[PDB]
Amino acid sequence: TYTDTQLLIDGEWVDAASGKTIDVVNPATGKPIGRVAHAGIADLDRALAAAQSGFEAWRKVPAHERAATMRKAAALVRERADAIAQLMTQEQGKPLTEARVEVLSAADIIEWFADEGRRVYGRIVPPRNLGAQQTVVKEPVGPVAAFTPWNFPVNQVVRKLSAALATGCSFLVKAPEETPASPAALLRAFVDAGVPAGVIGLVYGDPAEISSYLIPHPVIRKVTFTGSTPVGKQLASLAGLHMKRATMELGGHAPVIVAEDADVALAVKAAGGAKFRNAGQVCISPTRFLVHNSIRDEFTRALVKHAEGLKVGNGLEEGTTLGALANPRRLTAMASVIDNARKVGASIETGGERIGSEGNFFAPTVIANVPLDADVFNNEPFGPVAAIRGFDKLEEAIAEANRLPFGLAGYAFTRSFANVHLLTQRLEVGMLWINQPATPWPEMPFGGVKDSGYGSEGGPEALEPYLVTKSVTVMA
Amino acid sequence: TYTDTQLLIDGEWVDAASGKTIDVVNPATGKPIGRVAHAGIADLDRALAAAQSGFEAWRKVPAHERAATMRKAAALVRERADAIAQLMTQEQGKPLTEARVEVLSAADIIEWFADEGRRVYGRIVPPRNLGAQQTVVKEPVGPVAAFTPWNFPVNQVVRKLSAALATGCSFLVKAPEETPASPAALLRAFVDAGVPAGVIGLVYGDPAEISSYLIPHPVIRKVTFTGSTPVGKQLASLAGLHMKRATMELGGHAPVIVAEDADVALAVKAAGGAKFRNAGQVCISPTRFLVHNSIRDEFTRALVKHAEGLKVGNGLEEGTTLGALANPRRLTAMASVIDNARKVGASIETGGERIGSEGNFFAPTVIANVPLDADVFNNEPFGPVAAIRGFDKLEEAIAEANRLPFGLAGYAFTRSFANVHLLTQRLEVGMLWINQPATPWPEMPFGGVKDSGYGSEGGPEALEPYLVTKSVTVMA
Amino acid sequence: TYTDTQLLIDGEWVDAASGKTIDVVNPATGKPIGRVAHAGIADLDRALAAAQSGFEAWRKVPAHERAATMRKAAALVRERADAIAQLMTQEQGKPLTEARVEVLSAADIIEWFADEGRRVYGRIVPPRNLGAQQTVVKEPVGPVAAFTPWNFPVNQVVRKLSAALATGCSFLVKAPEETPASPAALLRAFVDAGVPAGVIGLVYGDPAEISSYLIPHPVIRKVTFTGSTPVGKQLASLAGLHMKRATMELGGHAPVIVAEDADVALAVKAAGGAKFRNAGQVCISPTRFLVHNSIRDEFTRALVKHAEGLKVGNGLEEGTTLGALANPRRLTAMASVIDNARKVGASIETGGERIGSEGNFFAPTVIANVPLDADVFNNEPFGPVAAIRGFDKLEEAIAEANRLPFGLAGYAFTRSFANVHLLTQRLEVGMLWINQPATPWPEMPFGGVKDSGYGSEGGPEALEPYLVTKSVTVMA
Amino acid sequence: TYTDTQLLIDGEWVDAASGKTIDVVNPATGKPIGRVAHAGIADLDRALAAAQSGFEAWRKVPAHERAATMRKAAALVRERADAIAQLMTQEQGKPLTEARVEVLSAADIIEWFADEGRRVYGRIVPPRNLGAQQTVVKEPVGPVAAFTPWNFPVNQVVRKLSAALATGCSFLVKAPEETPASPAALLRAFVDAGVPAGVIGLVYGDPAEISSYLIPHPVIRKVTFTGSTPVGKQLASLAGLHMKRATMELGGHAPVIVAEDADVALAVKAAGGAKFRNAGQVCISPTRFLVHNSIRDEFTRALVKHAEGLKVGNGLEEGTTLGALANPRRLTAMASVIDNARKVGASIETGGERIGSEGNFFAPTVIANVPLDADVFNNEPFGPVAAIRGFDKLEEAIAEANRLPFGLAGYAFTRSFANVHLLTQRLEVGMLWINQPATPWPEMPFGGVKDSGYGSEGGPEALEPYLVTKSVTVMA
Ligand SMILES: NC(=O)c1ccc[n+]([C@@H]2O[C@H](COP(=O)([O-])OP(=O)(O)OC[C@H]3O[C@@H](n4cnc5c(N)ncnc54)[C@H](O)[C@@H]3O)[C@@H](O)[C@H]2O)c1
Ligand SMILES: NC(=O)c1ccc[n+]([C@@H]2O[C@H](COP(=O)([O-])OP(=O)(O)OC[C@H]3O[C@@H](n4cnc5c(N)ncnc54)[C@H](O)[C@@H]3O)[C@@H](O)[C@H]2O)c1
Ligand SMILES: NC(=O)c1ccc[n+]([C@@H]2O[C@H](COP(=O)([O-])OP(=O)(O)OC[C@H]3O[C@@H](n4cnc5c(N)ncnc54)[C@H](O)[C@@H]3O)[C@@H](O)[C@H]2O)c1
Repeated sequence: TYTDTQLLIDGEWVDAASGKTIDVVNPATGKPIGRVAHAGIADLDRALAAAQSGFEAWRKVPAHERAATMRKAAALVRERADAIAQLMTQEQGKPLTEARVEVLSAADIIEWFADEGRRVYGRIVPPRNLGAQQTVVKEPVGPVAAFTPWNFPVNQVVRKLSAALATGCSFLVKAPEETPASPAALLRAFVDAGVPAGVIGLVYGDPAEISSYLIPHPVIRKVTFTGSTPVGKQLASLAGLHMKRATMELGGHAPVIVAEDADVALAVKAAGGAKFRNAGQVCISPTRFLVHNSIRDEFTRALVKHAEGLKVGNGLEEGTTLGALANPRRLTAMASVIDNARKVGASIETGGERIGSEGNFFAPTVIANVPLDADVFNNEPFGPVAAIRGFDKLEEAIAEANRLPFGLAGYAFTRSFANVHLLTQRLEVGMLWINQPATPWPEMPFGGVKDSGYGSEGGPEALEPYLVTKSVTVMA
Repeated sequence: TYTDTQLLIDGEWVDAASGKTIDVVNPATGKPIGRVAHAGIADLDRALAAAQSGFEAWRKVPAHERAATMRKAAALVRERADAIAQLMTQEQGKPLTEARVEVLSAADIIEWFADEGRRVYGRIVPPRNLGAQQTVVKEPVGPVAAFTPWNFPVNQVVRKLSAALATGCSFLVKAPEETPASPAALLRAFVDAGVPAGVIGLVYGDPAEISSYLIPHPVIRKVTFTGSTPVGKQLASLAGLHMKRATMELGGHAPVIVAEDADVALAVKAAGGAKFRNAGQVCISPTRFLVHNSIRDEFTRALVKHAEGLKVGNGLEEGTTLGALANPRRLTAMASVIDNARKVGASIETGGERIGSEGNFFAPTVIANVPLDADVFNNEPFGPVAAIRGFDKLEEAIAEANRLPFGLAGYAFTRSFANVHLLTQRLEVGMLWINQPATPWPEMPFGGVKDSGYGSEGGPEALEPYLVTKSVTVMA
Repeated sequence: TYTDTQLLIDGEWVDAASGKTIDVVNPATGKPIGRVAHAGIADLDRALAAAQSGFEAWRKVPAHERAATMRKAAALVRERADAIAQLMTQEQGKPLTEARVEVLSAADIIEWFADEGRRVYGRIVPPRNLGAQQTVVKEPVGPVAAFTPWNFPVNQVVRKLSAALATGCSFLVKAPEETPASPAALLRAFVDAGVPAGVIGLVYGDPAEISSYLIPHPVIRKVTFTGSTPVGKQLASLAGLHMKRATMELGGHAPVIVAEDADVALAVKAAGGAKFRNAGQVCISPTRFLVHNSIRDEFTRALVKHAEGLKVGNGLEEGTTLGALANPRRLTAMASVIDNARKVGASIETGGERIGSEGNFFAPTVIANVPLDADVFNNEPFGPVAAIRGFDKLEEAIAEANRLPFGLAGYAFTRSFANVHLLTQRLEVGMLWINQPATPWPEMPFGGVKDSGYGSEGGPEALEPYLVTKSVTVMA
Repeated sequence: TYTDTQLLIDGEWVDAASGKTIDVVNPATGKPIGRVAHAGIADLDRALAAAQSGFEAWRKVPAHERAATMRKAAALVRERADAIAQLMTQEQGKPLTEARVEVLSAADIIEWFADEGRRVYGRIVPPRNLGAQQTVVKEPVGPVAAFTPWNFPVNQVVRKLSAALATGCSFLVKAPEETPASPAALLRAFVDAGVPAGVIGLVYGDPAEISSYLIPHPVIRKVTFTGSTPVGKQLASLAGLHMKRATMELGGHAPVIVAEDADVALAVKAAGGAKFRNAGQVCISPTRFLVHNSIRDEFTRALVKHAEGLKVGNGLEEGTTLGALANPRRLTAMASVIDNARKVGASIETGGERIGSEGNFFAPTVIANVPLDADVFNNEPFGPVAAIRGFDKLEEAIAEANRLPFGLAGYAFTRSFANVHLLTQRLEVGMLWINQPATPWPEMPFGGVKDSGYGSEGGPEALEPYLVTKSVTVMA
């Protein structure tokens, strides 16, 4: 079973006024599975009016009641994990097992943020005149416009949504048209748990028309976007033209520094498993594997065997560990990346081709002998491709790791305290994981530097983009 | 005695490569008093190269050394405050007494920030696996491009500068061409204190050309602007287009709520004093006086008396209490404001005219019976004009206070806990002062919401726009 | 139904090795209702060995798993609220309605602390040498010995227990022999939710023998006591002799300052309702009512009518709003207080006598015209007695409020911001509530100054007594 | 040149009312060099009355003024450091170079704490009812009684003093009778800087009589002791009996773990240097050297060489690197320690004897082959003796490090992240230094666990024992 998806406006699942829809396809087969409403300006207007009202209601609900309502929604998400996972796999491609992991980690996210909303603390400042009380109070910024991508349909919504609700803002999101049902189910849990009419809204349609209307509108006080660097720059540019608060999680290009002293088997297992997660369609996916020359050959061979062990297929079939890529553009993007690697003299150690003629299946691929000018070492591939290059000195791996304008995630494998410390200071990334894969828990900051954007989506720092800070000084 | 001004590039005071200069005029006379170097692109390229290596040097100086160096700069600023104040008064117009208070408080600000840099703390998070250490590390974002205006030539540079230096960033500021000598004496204190070559740079010239070149440049990792709403929109847009971190301190339109239970004498002395500070040329200048009908007329007469007691004249005369406006565009703007007020049926209770035919002298002015559609009640006057309206109910005054897209400062006068609490929760401002004038100590956040911008320039919060936050997890 | 109570040692409900028990009485009738095991030194030894083991296990369980186990126990407490309330009312005396409130607020407490255990943050300090990492880590102190009283049998356990478990300490408590079943049910929820063997223990017996053995024993690293000031001083003295960490919540003697501008009806309702809560057997119960002379007579008369409206009786019978006092000593203590008031010239405005000849029923009592040397104005009465005295100047009410060595809770009623501010600065109390009764939520600090003891039992400060702080500096 | 010492009471240097004095002797010669006033009860009563009104004055001085005054004191301490150091060396014995470093670092400590007092922040908590403001306010606890020992006559006073003054407390210290002039010059700097009359007081006499009188006295709200474990037990017991807040910094017995992968030359230079600092008369002096068997013998020989290179002599000679021990009871104690070591079969590798027959000179000593039952491996030697033992496995060394009831400082030498992480989580100490000697900067917490005491004397945590925390909730 796969369901058609509607807009959520003012507590009501509704069609667009025009009645227009967009078709949704299963990327494992290319076959239509359902449809989603395509919003016009008139539905956005109704959504903006409701977000204004929702904001006025939700800001007045004490943090401990907001928190309990969020926790109920999380319990519902958790109760419905199987059904939501099933929707997600059909629209997006990832294996059922990975979809369930994402839905459960959404529940965990909502819960931590629920509790953090109760710890949005002001402060009292020792005063220069004891007749006066000097305070700093924190309040919600106002209605949020959010724009989220298809690669983790639920999780890319839930951090933003959980942050907005915990601070007491209202929230209007344009979820992905290619993966609409799983996020709509996430929103439905919040409605079912008691979040009032107007506090949350959900639209789909033409992304550029929606973001062009929403971002400049006087109801919206904060914009949040997760996506590509080039669309991020257009949106941050418009947000600045209209003096809106904005945060952005954009491309990454994660380096992986496997040092001379690394546990090599651990590196292959950790960084290899993390590469093929969601078929590499992850903003923090390990991409540029910088491997000390003493162990490069051993690493490369073991990474190749890891890729060869993956079972490619429809994400509903058990045994599947690597599903369809999410859409046909991702297939074309992979061929372009592979063609360019071969042209510039790199070696395809395994994979490198489409599998079959139906759906978006690409083989897990490992590329070695990669020169610095290959597309795979410069543009974010966002697909099931690891690129390996050797180095002799740790300092040259670190310079390579910082060479690109991306800087989101970084990985390393090493045993010495001095190398940890050096990597910690020197690597230009938002997030660094050593001797393990990415474990991006809600309590941990999650955000970029440079072209990867700005603003955190974890920790207490995740509430700051949704808050205004007010200095209040009262003389008795 | 007034001094020509040069660029500060790589530890040296230098002319522009071209030899071009711009004339500086005394706004009390219209007469040339000196000139400032006019940078072109070649000078900016040298400033940027120096800023890069400066960032690389300064980020390695431990915090406690950076603090001690900053405190040395502060002590020199304190000692030279009267000679710096004489420069400021000549180029900008404010009375000497105000200029001294500005410069002495610059020293106070440097000291607080020097100490704050020793408290940029990371976090250790209780881990999900006890075999890993999860930390949150803070580090300087990089070279900063700062753009500052003429109203507080020193003070608008000093918080930005101190924040940059306390975090380990390097700093390149374009200070105002019409008030260049006093900001250059501020940077000189720092050079004399031992801030190394390239860590600070100062340039002057064509604002648009410089900002268009600096903001997109790869060296600049962060932008900070203080000035008008419409210019900040243009710059935050450019900054968005090149994915640069940006803070913005923009227009205000500060309401004053004088409640039924207010002490009227206090309200006039506090808010009337604050209105005519630097001739209203202040982003936090009280502008819209909303006075409870029971005391509207009594307040209006007392504010009229306050304004008629100011002594208008050259700021170098020590008894001068209202100097010349900073520049001729400010006279033009006061004429338009008063003209519209008269045309919409408001009453000019005092002032309303230029004084003399030389310099930029405008009389301190009070406007009563002001309709909500008057320019003075919608656009930021930025000059020595107060606008008075009545109200019956506190909640009508709060709604008027929140009508405008501006939201920087607010003031109120009241004695009940209930009113204090209400004004605290409901007024859409970044800073609220109750029963006293503005006291923006460095330890207190200072920043806007809505069209007034974003980012704070006081408190620990002042450092965050200059920091990047990095999640580090290391499995042992 | 009322059940006999056993010791909890190493995951097992067990009898004492001697087989000794103590009888439990219903204070509403004087009739035996059950019994509780009476521990000897040999059972304590087995308890201390298990706490050592429990500490070694529980310290290794990640904060997010500890947190989920605590939340389950809270859900169980909440599921069993009726059954636990019933036990409590029979052993302790309070009305069923109030017992249910306490059990539910216990669940709320456990939950907030569960979440706070995940936010025991270390920090990273900017280093004096960048080659070195300077960190501050937080770890559990070790096994706790706790000693809790009969007045809120569950709540006096739950803050201490929740704090210890959230930090990762083990916990051994000696609960009250006169009210053992309700706390034992609280502990049983934690066993049922999965807290491992040894992490929690529960003993009863002779309090002085237990605290004399536990406090000096090398397994115990932290002592916590809630009780009387004189027993607190003996226990803190012994804890210091053995260099143990100790916190103490001791007597209060709460002032209530009803100022000239008070809402009088609000004062009677808030402070009057709070006085007769748990029949005044509360460490923060409003006791010394300092009332401005203009409204003293009106206040006194309305407080008298509030007391006269209470329905005294068995706590299981519906309609009951004031139950039996908890034990016969409390009845004797009340007569002594009333006899002394009459002897020193005060007036008994209502109540003042035992009701009936069975059980521990005392009438709700209001005393006026109280001189400063009455026992009720010096010793903590801990019973259903309010004592009223007038004042003319707010400064003399404040001096009276600070006259005694107690300082736990304080109350006031006033409308002006200046009075709030003055009271906030000047009143020597741990907790001050204005214009409302006590709402001691888990997120709020709860602790004394002076003879009322030290250490907080709310907020993040509640974890600090259960934590050690370790500076770690590692040179690369 | 050495100066007799007086009491500091109410802004005046005075004799005891009685005229009694105590002789002060130079420990390098046994010869009188001056005398110190010997307070009786009447002097203490005047000190306490002054401390009370001092507390009332100082708590009203805004933080920023208190800071500026403290910084002035710091500057005077810096300027006078060499004259203060000459006093210290004569009365206490340490080399002049060490005495200068102690006094210069006292100035650094005052400065950090002065700034920290401006950051004693309260909290605003998100309320359960939006009509109330819930705040957490911090305020000084009250007059402090401080008791300090002879080992760092200045430095043991300065953190306590600075913490007291930064929070708004008044401070009355009993400094050591055997080293009285240098602490009195520290208090003089503060008097000269403008700390008002009564805010500080200094007394000398009979330690027991003074502590027995001060600790129970109603004026004293807080006690702080640094000294021996057995004396601190006696004082923390007395403090408990009168319900006074207490902090305690007591004995240490610092392990040094030299791991298999350690740099031996670094370990000897860092830990060997630290052992013979102030002749081992330091609560954090490395004592139990636990060295991996592969390098035990090499470490032992190198430490022997380090010790034989010290230059023993009068501390006034600038080339002296090990001075006389502070007092004759310290010789007696070194003789007992060495004697027991010999009797239990340990080997004296170097030193082991008194040098000369005048003064308190004891040779730098290294003991190897030390059994676990030797006095030197159980009791704090507090003198110039290192005790060496081997180990095979890191976890046996950790268990030995944790065997003793002491837990102040620890040291280790190792290069692997795994070992660093393990030592961090498992070593029962308050401070751990890895690959370097002790660097206890004021910004870092400094305090023990178990028998070494409680309370921190660095970091923000240093202020908490001098603060009370007050929950304030005000319903509007
Ligand atoms: N950071 C991330 O997690 C993330 C997510 C999705 C895609 N991407 C990057 O971009 C590529 C995405 O490919 P794509 O084919 O989806 O192309 P795209 O660049 O057109 O899409 C980027 C995202 O922005 C949205 N979008 C596009 N134009 C928009 C507008 N004008 N207003 C609002 N939203 C708009 C899309 O719905 C999509 O989710 C990937 O290869 C990857 O490198 C990154
Ligand atoms: N504290 C403040 O926030 C502040 C300060 C000065 C002016 N203003 C506002 O601006 C109004 C008009 O000011 P004005 O007469 O200086 O005119 P303006 O708006 O042309 O200039 C405003 C400021 O921005 C700068 N600026 C202008 N264009 C720029 C560009 N392209 N790049 C970089 N910097 C640029 C100027 O150097 C000046 O300091 C004032 O009346 C007031 O409302 C606000
Ligand atoms: N930094 C420290 O923590 C520190 C400092 C000095 C001594 N000690 C320990 O104490 C041992 C012996 O020291 P000692 O020879 O000075 O003998 P001691 O134990 O008699 O004195 C220790 C300190 O406590 C003080 N003191 C003693 N009785 C007191 C009382 N009743 N009230 C108040 N203060 C009192 C002394 O003035 C002295 O400063 C040392 O060898 C060492 O183990 C520790």
